[PDB]
Amino acid sequence: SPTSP
Amino acid sequence: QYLLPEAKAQDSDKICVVINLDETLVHSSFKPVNNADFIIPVEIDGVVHQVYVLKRPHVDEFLQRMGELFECVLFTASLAKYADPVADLLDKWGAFRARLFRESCVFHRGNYVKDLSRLGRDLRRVLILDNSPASYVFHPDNAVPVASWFDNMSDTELHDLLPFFEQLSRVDDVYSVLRQ
Ligand SMILES: [Mg+2]
Repeated sequence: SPTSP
Repeated sequence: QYLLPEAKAQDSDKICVVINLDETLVHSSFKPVNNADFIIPVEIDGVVHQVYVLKRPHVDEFLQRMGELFECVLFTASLAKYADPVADLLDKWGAFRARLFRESCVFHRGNYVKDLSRLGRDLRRVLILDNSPASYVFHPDNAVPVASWFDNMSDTELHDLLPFFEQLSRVDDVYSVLRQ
């Protein structure tokens, strides 16, 4: 995932 | 060496504040929504996905003020392909002196930690605003807690936090108020 895990 | 270069002359006397992105300033999803503030195309393995971003209430007034009070630095566990464009669209006042992404986090015990020690700033002059306590396990006494935001448009956390930051910007040692 490109967002914060 | 350190993740940040020396502070610019104008920011030398200011406390450095690390500010998280996801669930702190905005909330994003790949699930389509019609009231998104930003739509960011993120390419992953040749495929272009659309990320819908919602801004947290009062985020604009928050970032403008923090930008005047501290040497603000964006520190996120997200990838730049996502975070850099969001920061560009979000930070209209140039509050962010620098931006640090996943590569700059330290992966420790399954979690990406924002190791403030790698910043190159006097920790007595550093604060971190992150919605996830796991983000600052290495520096729990530099943390200014904030609840995770998703879509509650009635939220006023960022607004209500300003007076607090307002007074912290004056202290010589943040630990004196955060206990440490
Ligand atoms: Mg977060």
